[PDB]
Amino acid sequence: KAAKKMVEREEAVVWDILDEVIREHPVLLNRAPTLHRLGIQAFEPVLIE
Amino acid sequence: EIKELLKLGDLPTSGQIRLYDGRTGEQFERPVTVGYMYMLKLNHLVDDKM
Amino acid sequence: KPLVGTGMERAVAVDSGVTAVAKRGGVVQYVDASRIVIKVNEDEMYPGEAGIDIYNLTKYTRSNQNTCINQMPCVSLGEPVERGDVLADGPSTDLGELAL
Amino acid sequence: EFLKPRLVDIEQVSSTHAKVTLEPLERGFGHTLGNALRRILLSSMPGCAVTEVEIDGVLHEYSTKEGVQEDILEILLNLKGLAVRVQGKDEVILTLNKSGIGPVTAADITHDGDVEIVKPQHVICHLTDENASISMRIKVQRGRGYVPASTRIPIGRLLVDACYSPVERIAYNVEAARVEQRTDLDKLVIEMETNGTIDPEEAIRRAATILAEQLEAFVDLR
Amino acid sequence: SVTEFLKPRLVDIEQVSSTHAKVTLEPLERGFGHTLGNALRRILLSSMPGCAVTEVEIDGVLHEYSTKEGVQEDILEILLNLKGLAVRVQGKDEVILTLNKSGIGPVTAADITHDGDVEIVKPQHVICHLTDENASISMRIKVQRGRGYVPASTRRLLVDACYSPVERIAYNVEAARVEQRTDLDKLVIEMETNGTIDPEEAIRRAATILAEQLEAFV
Amino acid sequence: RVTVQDAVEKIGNRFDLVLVAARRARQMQVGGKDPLVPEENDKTTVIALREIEEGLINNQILDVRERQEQQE
Amino acid sequence: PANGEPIIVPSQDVVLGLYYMTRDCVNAKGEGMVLTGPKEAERLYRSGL
Repeated sequence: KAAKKMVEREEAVVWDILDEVIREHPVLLNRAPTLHRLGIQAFEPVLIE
Repeated sequence: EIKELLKLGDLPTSGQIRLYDGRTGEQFERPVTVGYMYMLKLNHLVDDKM
Repeated sequence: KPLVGTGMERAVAVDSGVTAVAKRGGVVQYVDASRIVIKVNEDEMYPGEAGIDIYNLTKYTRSNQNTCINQMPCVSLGEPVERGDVLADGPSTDLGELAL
Repeated sequence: EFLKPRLVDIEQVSSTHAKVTLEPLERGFGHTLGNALRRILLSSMPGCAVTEVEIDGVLHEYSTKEGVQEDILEILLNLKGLAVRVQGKDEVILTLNKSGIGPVTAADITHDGDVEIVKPQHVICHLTDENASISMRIKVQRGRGYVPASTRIPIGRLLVDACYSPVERIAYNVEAARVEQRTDLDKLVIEMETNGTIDPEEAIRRAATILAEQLEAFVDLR
Repeated sequence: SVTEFLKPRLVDIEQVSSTHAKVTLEPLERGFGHTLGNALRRILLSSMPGCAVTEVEIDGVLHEYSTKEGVQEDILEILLNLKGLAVRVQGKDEVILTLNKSGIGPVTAADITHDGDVEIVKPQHVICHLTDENASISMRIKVQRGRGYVPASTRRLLVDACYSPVERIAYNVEAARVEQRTDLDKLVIEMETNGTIDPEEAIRRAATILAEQLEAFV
Repeated sequence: RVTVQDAVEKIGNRFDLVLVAARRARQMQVGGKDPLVPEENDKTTVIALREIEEGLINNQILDVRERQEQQE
Repeated sequence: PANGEPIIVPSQDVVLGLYYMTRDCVNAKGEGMVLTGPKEAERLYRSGL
């Protein structure tokens, strides 16, 4: 719950933890009409406003 | 008639004016087209979707 | 006021009903964001039941897609107005022209 | 061996916008300094703009005070358009009060010494009744760039978008100078549009200072 | 908070063996990256004091389109090779050297006359090739101090003087973050010299030039 | 790591690569068996893939290590 | 997976930029000279000379 209140407060510490977890941790970017196997591709996230 | 209206103004007849890049600060070759287009906002806001 | 229009802006703005089009020509006695008061010409007004005209402009209220629908006065205080003319510019309108 | 440009001339062609001349410059330096100064000026300058308007007879920023012809949000936008100057304070609270039919502009605003208004004729709202008074307290503070309302976040204290910028249109041109026993001398003419809150000489001085401080790390590179 | 600007300090200098530098600066305020990169690039390209090859003349040739026996390259090719030649010269504005030699094999920059004050930064560099027993190469080269690039038409054979020491300079701007700071630009100066002066002294020289150009303001 | 094609060059199957990488990463993540190669503030996945690239990991070293662990 | 054609084929804006970058005109600034390498070609173009 302390971490919950931390993330809700948007404490600056949380962003560093986010950069740690996102460091190299692919995520799948998929479109709506998934026709061929390329319709889902992994990507390294890069946090952006 | 569009060229005539431009002629009444002080703007190039062709409608193309040279533009200078914001970052480098030097000219763009091949003058580009700039005018006033009427643009809407459509009811698909990102924060409604995200 | 879209620069490149097709001259149909008048009809859509006036007939869409958003703009509080006048009903009897007159002079804008009292103007305000809330209401507009019109002194109808004596010739244009009936002999009996003389009275004057009042429009209560609709303020910020929910539109059916949650967008804002509102009106603003577009006539200065103490000015003539022609019968059947725009007085308040509905949303996406100005001077009785469709400006989306 | 290069000779630096001096602030040879300042030509106040108009109350709001002016032209400054920089001379002498060598080949290439013209567009260089022109682009640098343009970017610095448009980007980061000191400015004074309204930040918090409070109206007494108002509960929220979407109502309509009786007697004023325009909606309250339009009043907020007009105030955002107001231009003001201060010298010795990072913030100030002005006061406006007016009743009776007629336009109400920035002229009737309280005129505290350090507080200076550059465009008195600029309209703020209109009043449509003999007895209908608008009374507002305007908190104006310094700043830089752009700071929207929702970011930096009483019930009556309305918030408006910050517009800390004294320059709206900057242009430059490099052209030939006099003979001066040496050709290829470039004079840089910078035409600057300013609402009237910053002196062009001060603006160029501050821009040069900012660029120098940014470069000072480059000179002191590790 | 009217003038407090985030003074950056370089986060890294990825330097390669001799003359390739990748200098990284951050954080820079919104947009300052582009202006700084542009100013540094323009200063390093256009206006930079230096000394290079101005003109060359050959004893046995009086035309650009000709050749000498025993040289498998062409006088245009030796001109091109001399263009890339790099030299450092003292405050003396000009000096004339020569390639007077009679031998078999490549003509290296080490073979050029030492000629006291002048200094060759790439002796291993090869100017031309000689193979015949009696083929002797003799020419007069003039090196002069200048502060830019002078093509041939702007003006014995002519040599366009690449006075400036930067060969390739490119910069990039990428978003950088500092806690909740919205979007702060990070500058990457990827730059290359000719070896006469190391990258960092060149960057410092350009910065000093621009600062002195700004000293007149404050 | 831009891509893992070199790991496939080392282990052409392209599938046992995933299994061995996951086994090594799971063993070194929960506890014990510290990575044998320097890290770059990366997660166990990346370092396991790098170790597979370096060649010290294969389909036999994990088995022999398990056998020696079993023997003790 | 459908065929051996690359799928990362540059699409519309990259291609126009590249094509405009490599297209000969009869004459322009710098026409008819000799360059020691690509580096000074970049130096010449970006300098505007």
